[PDB]
Amino acid sequence: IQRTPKIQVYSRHPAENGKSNFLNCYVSGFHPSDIEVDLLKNGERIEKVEHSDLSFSKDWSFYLLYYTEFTPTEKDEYACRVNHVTLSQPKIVKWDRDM
Amino acid sequence: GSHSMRYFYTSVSRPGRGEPRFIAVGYVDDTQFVRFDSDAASQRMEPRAPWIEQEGPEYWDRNTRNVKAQSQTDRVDLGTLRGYYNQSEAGSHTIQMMYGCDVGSDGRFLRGYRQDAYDGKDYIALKEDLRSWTAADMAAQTTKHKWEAAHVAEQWRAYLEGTCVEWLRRYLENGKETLQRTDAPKTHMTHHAVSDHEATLRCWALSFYPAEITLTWQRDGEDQTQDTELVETRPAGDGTFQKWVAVVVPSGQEQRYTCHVQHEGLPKPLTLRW
Amino acid sequence: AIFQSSMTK
Repeated sequence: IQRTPKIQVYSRHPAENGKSNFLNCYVSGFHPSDIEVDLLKNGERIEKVEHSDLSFSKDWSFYLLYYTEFTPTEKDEYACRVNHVTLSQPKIVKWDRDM
Repeated sequence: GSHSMRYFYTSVSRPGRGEPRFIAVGYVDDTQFVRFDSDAASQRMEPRAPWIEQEGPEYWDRNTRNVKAQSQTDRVDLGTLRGYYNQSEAGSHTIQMMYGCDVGSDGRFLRGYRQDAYDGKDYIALKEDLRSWTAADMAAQTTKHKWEAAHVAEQWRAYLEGTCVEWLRRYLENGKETLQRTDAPKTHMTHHAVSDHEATLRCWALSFYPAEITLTWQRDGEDQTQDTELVETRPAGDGTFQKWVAVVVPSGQEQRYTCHVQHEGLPKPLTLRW
Repeated sequence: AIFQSSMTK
């Protein structure tokens, strides 16, 4: 079976320009586990990105946390790019500090 | 209150070249404490919580040999189940297993469980009495008979009611500074005008542990679900969790609405008002 | 600590 990923993009701490924080991309409810996830800064891929150990929910659907240290600003745009077999095209989800 | 120890395994065949990806994670309640990833350099069971690092080399040797042994079982089973289902060797397939035990507040056995899946669907599971198996289909039924002829369930029961509970008590004691501590949710509410007439109120729960939480909007004392949104609980990345719930309301009427937060870390539920 | 056996399916 195949399940399309849910995607949340969010900072570990309340976002404040000029203050170091962690940018999270939380992908879940997907299957199979094969998945490509990148964090983007103004369209470019961030290199030093970590992720958690693959795990899963009650319905066997997988979940992962991708994250990187970063410093919010006014002009810098951040996003999470997720590619999965269920997606006809890589999905790009822009970070929204209010969510 | 009650606690649990759980392990999650995932194996994924790779027909292009080489052997399956195997990943194991162990939790006590909502805290990950060990991991093994076949793609990792160590090829060891690795620590992921400070309180497990005190275990001696023996602990690490046993657990490492055993997860590796289990990864090899998964490799075999991937091949067998491909056969049971008459599938081509060109396809990648997945086996997952979650097992664990629960204890109560007094540290007494509460329940045990061990279920597995193939390609994201139930395959075989241990019944609640830990004596027999539930097979989801005729492939699993083939396994069930074989396992009942070998009394696999007995070893699982002996572990789930015995070994599993004992180590769970041990970890809970060694890591009591964190494992037996609740972090209540830190709450607050934000107000996003959508127009001159409507606004979205968002109720935040942050930095809480454990992950289980109830967030509800009330309007004049009664629960509301219309015009509400409720994101999945998510990891902050530091061991704690986050969640929020929101409602669209008519501007000026904000004070009618209350957010209600239930959590183990809260002796009495919280109610927030704008 | 993890479960020690691993009968095949």
